[PDB]
Amino acid sequence: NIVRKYAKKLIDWPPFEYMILATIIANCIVLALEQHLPEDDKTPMSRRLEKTEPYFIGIFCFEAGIKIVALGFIFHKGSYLRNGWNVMDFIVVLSGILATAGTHFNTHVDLRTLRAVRVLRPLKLVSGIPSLQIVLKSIMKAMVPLLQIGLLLFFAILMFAIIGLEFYSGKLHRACFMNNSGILEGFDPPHPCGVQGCPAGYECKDWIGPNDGITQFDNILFAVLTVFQCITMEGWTTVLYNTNDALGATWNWLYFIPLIIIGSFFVLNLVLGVLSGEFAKERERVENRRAFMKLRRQQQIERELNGYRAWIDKAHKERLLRISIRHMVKSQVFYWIVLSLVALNTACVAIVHHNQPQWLTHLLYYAEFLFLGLFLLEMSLKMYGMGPRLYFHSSFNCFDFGVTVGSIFEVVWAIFRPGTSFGISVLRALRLLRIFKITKYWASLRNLVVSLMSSMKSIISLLFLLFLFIVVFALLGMQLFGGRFNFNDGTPSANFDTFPAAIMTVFQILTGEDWNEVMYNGIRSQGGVSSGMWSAIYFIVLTLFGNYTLLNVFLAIAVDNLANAQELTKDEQEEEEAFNQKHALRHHMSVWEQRTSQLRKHRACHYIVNLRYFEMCILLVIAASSIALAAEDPVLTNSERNKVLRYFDYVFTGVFTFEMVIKMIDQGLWNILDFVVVVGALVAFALANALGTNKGRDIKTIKSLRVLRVLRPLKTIKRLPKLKAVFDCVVTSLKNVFNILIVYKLFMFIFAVIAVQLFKGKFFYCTDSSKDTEKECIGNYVDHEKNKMEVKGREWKRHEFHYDNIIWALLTLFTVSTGEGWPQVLQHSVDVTEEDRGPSRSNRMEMSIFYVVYFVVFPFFFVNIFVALIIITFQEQGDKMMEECSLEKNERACIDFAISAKPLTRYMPQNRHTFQYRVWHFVVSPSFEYTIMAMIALNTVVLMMKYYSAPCTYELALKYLNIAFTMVFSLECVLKVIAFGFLNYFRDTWNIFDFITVIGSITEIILTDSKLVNTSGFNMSFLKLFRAARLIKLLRQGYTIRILLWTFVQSFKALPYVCLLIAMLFFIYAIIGMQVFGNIKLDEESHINRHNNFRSFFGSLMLLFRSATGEAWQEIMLSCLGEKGCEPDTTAPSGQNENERCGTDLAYVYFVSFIFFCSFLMLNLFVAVIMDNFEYLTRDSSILGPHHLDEFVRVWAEYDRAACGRIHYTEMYEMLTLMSPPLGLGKRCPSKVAYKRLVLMNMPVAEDMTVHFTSTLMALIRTALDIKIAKGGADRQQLDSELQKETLAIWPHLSQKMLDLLVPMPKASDLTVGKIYAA
Ligand SMILES: CC(C)CCC[C@@H](C)[C@H]1CC[C@H]2[C@@H]3CC=C4C[C@@H](OC(=O)CCC(=O)O)CC[C@]4(C)[C@H]3CC[C@]12C
Ligand SMILES: CC(C)CCC[C@@H](C)[C@H]1CC[C@H]2[C@@H]3CC=C4C[C@@H](OC(=O)CCC(=O)O)CC[C@]4(C)[C@H]3CC[C@]12C
Ligand SMILES: CC(C)CCC[C@@H](C)[C@H]1CC[C@H]2[C@@H]3CC=C4C[C@@H](OC(=O)CCC(=O)O)CC[C@]4(C)[C@H]3CC[C@]12C
Ligand SMILES: CC(C)CCC[C@@H](C)[C@H]1CC[C@H]2[C@@H]3CC=C4C[C@@H](OC(=O)CCC(=O)O)CC[C@]4(C)[C@H]3CC[C@]12C
Ligand SMILES: CC(C)CCC[C@@H](C)[C@H]1CC[C@H]2[C@@H]3CC=C4C[C@@H](OC(=O)CCC(=O)O)CC[C@]4(C)[C@H]3CC[C@]12C
Ligand SMILES: CC(C)CCC[C@@H](C)[C@H]1CC[C@H]2[C@@H]3CC=C4C[C@@H](OC(=O)CCC(=O)O)CC[C@]4(C)[C@H]3CC[C@]12C
Ligand SMILES: CC(C)CCC[C@@H](C)[C@H]1CC[C@H]2[C@@H]3CC=C4C[C@@H](OC(=O)CCC(=O)O)CC[C@]4(C)[C@H]3CC[C@]12C
Ligand SMILES: CC(C)CCC[C@@H](C)[C@H]1CC[C@H]2[C@@H]3CC=C4C[C@@H](OC(=O)CCC(=O)O)CC[C@]4(C)[C@H]3CC[C@]12C
Ligand SMILES: CC(C)CCC[C@@H](C)[C@H]1CC[C@H]2[C@@H]3CC=C4C[C@@H](OC(=O)CCC(=O)O)CC[C@]4(C)[C@H]3CC[C@]12C
Ligand SMILES: CC1(C)O[C@@H]2[C@@H](CO[C@@]3(COS(N)(=O)=O)OC(C)(C)O[C@@H]23)O1
Ligand SMILES: CCCCCCCCCCCCCCCC
Ligand SMILES: CCCCCCCCCCCCCCCC
Ligand SMILES: CCCCCCCCCCCCCCCC
Ligand SMILES: [Ca+2]
Repeated sequence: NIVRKYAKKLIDWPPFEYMILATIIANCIVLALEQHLPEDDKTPMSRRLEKTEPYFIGIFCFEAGIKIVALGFIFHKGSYLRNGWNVMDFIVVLSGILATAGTHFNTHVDLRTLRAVRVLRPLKLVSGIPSLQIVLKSIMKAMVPLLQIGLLLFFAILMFAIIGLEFYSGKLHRACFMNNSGILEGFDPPHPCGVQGCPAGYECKDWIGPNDGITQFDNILFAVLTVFQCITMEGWTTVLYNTNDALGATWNWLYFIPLIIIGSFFVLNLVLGVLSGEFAKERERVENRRAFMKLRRQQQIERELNGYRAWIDKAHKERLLRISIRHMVKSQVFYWIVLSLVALNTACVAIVHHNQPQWLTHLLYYAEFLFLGLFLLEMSLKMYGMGPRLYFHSSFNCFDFGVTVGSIFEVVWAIFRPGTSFGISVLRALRLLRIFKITKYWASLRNLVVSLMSSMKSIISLLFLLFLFIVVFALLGMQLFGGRFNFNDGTPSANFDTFPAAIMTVFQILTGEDWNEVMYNGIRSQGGVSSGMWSAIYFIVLTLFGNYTLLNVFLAIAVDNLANAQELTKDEQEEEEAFNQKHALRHHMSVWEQRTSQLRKHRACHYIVNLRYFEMCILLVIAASSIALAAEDPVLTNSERNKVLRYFDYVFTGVFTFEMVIKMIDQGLWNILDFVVVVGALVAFALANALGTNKGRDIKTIKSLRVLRVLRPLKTIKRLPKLKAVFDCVVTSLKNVFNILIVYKLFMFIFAVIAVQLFKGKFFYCTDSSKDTEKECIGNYVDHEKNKMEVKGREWKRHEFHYDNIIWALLTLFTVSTGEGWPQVLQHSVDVTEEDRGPSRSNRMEMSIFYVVYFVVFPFFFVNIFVALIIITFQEQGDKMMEECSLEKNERACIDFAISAKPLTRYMPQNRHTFQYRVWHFVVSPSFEYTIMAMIALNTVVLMMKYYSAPCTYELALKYLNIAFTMVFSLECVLKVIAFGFLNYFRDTWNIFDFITVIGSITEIILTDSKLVNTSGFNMSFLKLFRAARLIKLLRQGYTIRILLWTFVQSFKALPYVCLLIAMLFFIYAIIGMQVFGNIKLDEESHINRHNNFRSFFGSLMLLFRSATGEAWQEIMLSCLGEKGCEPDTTAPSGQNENERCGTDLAYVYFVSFIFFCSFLMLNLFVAVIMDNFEYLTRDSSILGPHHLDEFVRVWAEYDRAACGRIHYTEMYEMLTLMSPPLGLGKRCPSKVAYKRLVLMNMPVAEDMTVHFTSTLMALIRTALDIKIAKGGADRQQLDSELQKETLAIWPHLSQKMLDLLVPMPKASDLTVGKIYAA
């Protein structure tokens, strides 16, 4: 079976690989055409197609046959299966052979599980095109570092699930149903019970869980799914509200806020940091520097070539008029005429709206033709007037020709199909980007476009892989859930029946927004909270490996193509401003640039205002005034508190004016903020004290000039010199991303204009689904669908987020960008028919293309462009210390913790008595520590084995297992105190943690039993935490999770003001919200509920956090708008029927801005952390950081136990000849290579020919990193003098005892431990 003379290996060749490539495309089309019907039903077309599967199976088994006979199978090394892709090729064809062997046995096996392998057939495209595999491998290569955030993530999910199991395990099963015996009612958002009982006339009956039983903490598997849902931030507030109802709203915020902060924000920070480190380390590989230099050289060629092409300045009608054309048609007044007339074109097509006055329709009708013809003329004048042959040589010239032909297309197609007019003539607004040519920002952007246009075969071949995996997951979802979504309510819009509706729900699940509800449908599809929950695993493996592989793809693209355009533009100013300006006669280098370059290298009276207690005693008043803002009651206008705080308002404005006046005295004429606040306070006080009446509706005047008070916290920014510095960092980041913010705004405007042309006037609907016009939608109608059959009135409405004016298009596209509620906008956009006609379900299903090209551009591409610009260009915060430690920088400087790490164990009993070497022995030499890690790994299981409604003995089984594990752990505790000593035990920061946990568990076991009455107004539940903290003991045996956590928490401790700006943002907006929307009448039908309201400071803080985490903020914005009801206020006799205006239309500004500020101020806090640890995140095995450097302590303590000496020299080559080679020799290099390393290390001697600890430490450090070392002689000592000067320059706190130790001064006369075996 090794028969040579194959003759089939020559058939694996040019043509029979381009036929397999076509059979696969045909097969993918066939799998696309299929439609899945609910119960054994089949469309005629699907029966038609089911008669092609044998053809494809035949061709694929033929491929297996020819490849197998022309190669080996397994035993041959280069055989068939030894390829990685051929094994899955073979599995797919195997299942093709098997699944078509059903009729023979009538499928008595009842597989229902083998044609689901067919969905892997699209991946055979990757197998057939290696140009796609070598992109896929690169992508999968960038995600290997992530498999420690995942373990960090799954730990957090587990740690918060255990806790959930303790606290909400069975407490979500009673709901408040209307008494109404027989027909129980309940709410539409069901209201749970607890000791918090039913409100008015409802009774507390049984209930399956919240989402038909799916969103509860019953098992551990139900808790690690609810908590995974909350971490993805989808519907985490519904869970928070359920547990608030079911238990009481006082402690639940402690579980769900740190679950979102730790699990959802901190994990984004880790993932961004890890990926950015990986991108810095991957841009410098040789095969990537090579392909970048190939781009920089070609940019040099073109840059000089255009300058040379400027030297072509040559000075009957073939030359008589065609000389003046090309003159004028390139003059600087012509560019400006064209660019000031395209700016009229894009203002003409941006004023179209719905119901535009009938004169505008005709005026703009003439305008399209006028401008189109004018651009035809001033395009031909470039083509017939300068030459078609050399016409396509400018990029935007090709682009303008394309837009002109497209506009001609649009005119014709509007003529022959009136209606849809998607109007590609706003694309000419792209020419406005040419305006940048007149600024200094042209290079930064032309280089970006050059770096994008070069790397386009690798962006397309990468979007194509995203598309293949979406197709595979769409077909898999069709298999699992195809036609099973026909519920008795009606099939949802997020189907899996047909292909265009499976693609657009896999797209939701990737963009991860409302994957919640799709998963609930896909669970009740296959059963319920029952046999059906095994399919919560398609929506987890697609909302994880999608929310993360799509930020590693779109961040790789945007960091690569933007670090390229930053290094391309650093080599213009480094030539045109540093080469010619010299030969024709650091320096603000960001953190990323530094790191990647390092990798590639491998009146008189008042002036006594100043009292040391004036600029610090006004700060206290600012703080007290800010806090007093928080305690206003928004609703009870004339309560006790509001009067007390009004007197405080007098006090505070008095202080602020008495200091503003003296400041203006000493300063004459950030302070404008002080001025505005004091002027507003004075004006409000004056015109409220004076009359208050006799001016039209001027209660709101004082109410609105008291919103200016919220600026009082802002006054601190100038006072605190470091808060001011962080604020300025935020502003300079905003200025960095401002040439791209404008390109973003321009592209978003173009999409908004297109969306207005496409959906204007079409977002209307009658409240009665049968009528579909404003003429018909009048009267009353019986509503059966509420299942109450009640007579309502027909109203003709718009949808709330429509696209009938460019302002409304911009707002409802911003809503799509933030992600919230875009599935509903897509649902409205497909169900669209004609102007002023009502919807028709899943009509015009192609308007979903607009909503994927949108996502590929704005939420995926530009947002990652912004993250990458802020990462790449981030300046070190404080660097004004002699050019940033000119000679010893991050890795050099920080590796000098040799001033530390002197100590060693010092824990051995050193008594050799009994217990001294008995217990402290037993403890060491694992036969005890392994057995105790086993008890940790089993106590982690008895915490996962809680569940609700257990049999009985299982419950006691758990109690006694807990007792046994607590007994073993308390034996841990008092078996190391007496083995390590009382003082030594409480000093390792993990022993005290274990002690706290064992004490907590012991007291829990005591308290839950008798001999202490469980009264005196105190609750014992929190002690369960001490039992669930034992799972943290699994983290101790980490050291790769622990290093990340320590590294990223340290850099949170070094930015105490970056997360004070976010607290101040939240404070300012919470106070504004309380003032403005504080007295909206709560309505459970709206989103100003009893849960979600601005009624209190902490309620508004929760509302703002809910919105920041992107949780239906759009509907809070809509339910805060004008004309809403109002609270009774129970303190006034007037304004009962009136002041039915207690909303406001500033909600749009209030929520569109916060979402832009909180999403920006968080980005900074992310980058400010990432760039803090950029040395850890770009650490490498080649390049030393402290990561390798602590191994030296281990090898020292074990192999030497020197204690400042006690080495002589044997320990040296007893050290270096074994341990890993970032420090030098290593095991495989005990040769003359080691000899020539040692001859570079030279350092003095001691009593027994010995040396010091840290002297050797610097010896290894400098001999590896090359930190100021010569080849010998007094040369190395003068270099050492330089090094000593540098060390004193960094650290003055080193005494000459320790300093001389670090600069051991090996004079030439004094022989070394290095020049002993050398000579
Ligand atoms: C220079 C370019 C890029 C921007 C120019 C701005 C316009 C595109 C914006 C500015 C304000 C907008 C207007 C703001 C308010 C309205 C009223 C509103 O129409 C109605 O009141 C409906 C009933 C009616 O037409 O009488 C929506 C269209 C319109 C004119 C908007 C159309 C688009 C306008 C003119
Ligand atoms: C949380 C505190 C310690 C932060 C620092 C600010 C405090 C020094 C002061 C500044 C203004 C003070 C407030 C000014 C006025 C009032 C009204 C005063 O009267 C009532 O509300 C009594 C109502 C009742 O009897 O129930 C109660 C304290 C309170 C809220 C004060 C609480 C303490 C505040 C916030
Ligand atoms: C400004 C930069 C980002 C250029 C990229 C934008 C355009 C290339 C995109 C924006 C939205 C897209 C459009 C949005 C949705 C549709 C509707 C879809 O259905 C139709 O309108 C045609 C059939 C019909 O409805 O009669 C056809 C593709 C089209 C025009 C899309 C084609 C590509 C468009 C114009
Ligand atoms: C019985 C199990 C299935 C219940 C749940 C606990 C597990 C997650 C246990 C099973 C065995 C345990 C492991 C047994 C031995 C080791 C080796 C050791 O791993 C190290 O990182 C060692 C130090 C190093 O080499 O850096 C200590 C942790 C670990 C992985 C243990 C971690 C916890 C594990 C994986
Ligand atoms: C890595 C390994 C060790 C996973 C850990 C296994 C156990 C710690 C977990 C995983 C599966 C869990 C089980 C999944 C489902 C069920 C069925 C369910 O029991 C019922 O019949 C409940 C009925 C009801 O609640 O009305 C809840 C307990 C139990 C056995 C769970 C108990 C805890 C189990 C065994
Ligand atoms: C070593 C630690 C970390 C885990 C040990 C797990 C198993 C060895 C044991 C411990 C408790 C046992 C459970 C204790 C009680 C019950 C209830 C029992 O059902 C009854 O109602 C009991 C009827 C009877 O026997 O009288 C069925 C077995 C079961 C689930 C046992 C199954 C086996 C379990 C899980
Ligand atoms: C019971 C199942 C369902 C989950 C149990 C909890 C896991 C999330 C925990 C238990 C043990 C933990 C592991 C214990 C030890 C290690 C080895 C450790 O690896 C290293 O640090 C590499 C060695 C080195 O470089 O020092 C860190 C990850 C890991 C797998 C830990 C990851 C998190 C684990 C798997
Ligand atoms: C559920 C998760 C998110 C919380 C777990 C707590 C961690 C944030 C903290 C708690 C205790 C910390 C540990 C406490 C002490 C040390 C020793 C310390 O060691 C070093 O400085 C480096 C090694 C050396 O040079 O000796 C810093 C890492 C480590 C393991 C810390 C790592 C980060 C830990 C695990
Ligand atoms: C990244 C972090 C460390 C920066 C600083 C914190 C901020 C992100 C802010 C914004 C959201 C704030 C939280 C928003 C919501 C709440 C609930 C709020 O709840 C209550 O006081 C009562 C219960 C209820 O909310 O109904 C208490 C403040 C708190 C935790 C806030 C604490 C401070 C937070 C986390
Ligand atoms: C680490 C980093 C930034 O991401 C990798 C890898 C090599 O370059 C990538 C970047 O994507 S692209 N098409 O803009 O070149 O291109 C591919 C080949 C897709 O892989 C990309 O660089
Ligand atoms: C040796 C190079 C190839 C590495 C092994 C094959 C990888 C590709 C096959 C598996 C792809 C994922 C299949 C599961 C569904 C997404
Ligand atoms: C030679 C062209 C000069 C262009 C100057 C402005 C460029 C602005 C950045 C363009 C980014 C395009 C991204 C489009 C969406 C994928
Ligand atoms: C990623 C690109 C594909 C996007 C798929 C969704 C749009 C599908 C457009 C064609 C819709 C045809 C509907 C036929 C009847 C269901
Ligand atoms: Ca959401």
